[PDB]
Amino acid sequence: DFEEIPEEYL
Amino acid sequence: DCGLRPLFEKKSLEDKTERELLESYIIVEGSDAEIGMSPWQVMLFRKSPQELLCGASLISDRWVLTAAHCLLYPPWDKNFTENDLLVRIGKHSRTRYERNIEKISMLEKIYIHPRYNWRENLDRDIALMKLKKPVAFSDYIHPVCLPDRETAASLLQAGYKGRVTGWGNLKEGQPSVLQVVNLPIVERPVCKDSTRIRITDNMFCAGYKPDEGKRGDACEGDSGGPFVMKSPFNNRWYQMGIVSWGEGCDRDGKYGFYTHVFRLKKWIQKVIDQFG
Ligand SMILES: CCCCNc1cc(C)nc2nc(Nc3cc(Cl)ccc3C)nn12
Repeated sequence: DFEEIPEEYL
Repeated sequence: DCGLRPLFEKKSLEDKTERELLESYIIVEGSDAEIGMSPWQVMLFRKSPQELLCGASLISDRWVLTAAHCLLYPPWDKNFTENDLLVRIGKHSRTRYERNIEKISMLEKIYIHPRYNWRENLDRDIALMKLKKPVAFSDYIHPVCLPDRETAASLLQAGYKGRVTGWGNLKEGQPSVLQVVNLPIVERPVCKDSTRIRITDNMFCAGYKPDEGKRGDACEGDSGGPFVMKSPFNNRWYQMGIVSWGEGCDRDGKYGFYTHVFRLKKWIQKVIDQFG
């Protein structure tokens, strides 16, 4: 249930 | 400037349980942490699927300390590399992207102790992680100190209490926010007599005896996290251990085992100055 982290880090 | 928290020591404010630690210098059953109470706490986050891997700690603007078994453990086919992970610093909430507060960093290189013993008892369960670029410190991000021989000698004693933090399991549901618990260091003999596992000098155990009434322990998800103590000499926080392993969580007659950070400091220095 983790919140989407910015794609800039992925 | 390590070990002095922006929201506490630097403002001369005490957190609600540090007095318990100082008074002894003669996560299961823990409580919610206060904001900025452990600015060195790091979360190891897996990219795909998005998930919490382990705890870790910030020891400088470029390095993170954690347990080797969080990255490499052949028995469960666990073998992560730089690009499989993300390091999240300055957090409080386990699942939310705390915008404007936390910092997410990429890894440049992972260093596992050459003699880490995953085959038998997790001896030398320690690893360093070099971030791609320095993290800027703030009210919620600040490194913890590594012990010097003297500090280690006077604080690492049976009866003395340390503090463990983590987002791991609350029972052998996960917490909403960082949890904290203060535990007493246990005499080597008692540690040895509580398990079948061969215990080495690079470990120490902590927890309350079944008769002491109080309880608490680390659990799955907490591994790699810091066991810290506050020095009564210079008021700074020092990381004395790394959450390593335990047989179950908060079981009576059982204790958590931690990697003895000072015993491996030579390797830590070696890796740091030889690589940045
Ligand atoms: C030497 C074998 C120990 C078996 N228990 C294990 C095995 C492995 C691989 N990883 C493990 N991580 C943990 N977490 C942990 C740490 C403490 Cl401080 C207390 C209770 C637990 C849960 N326990 N644990």
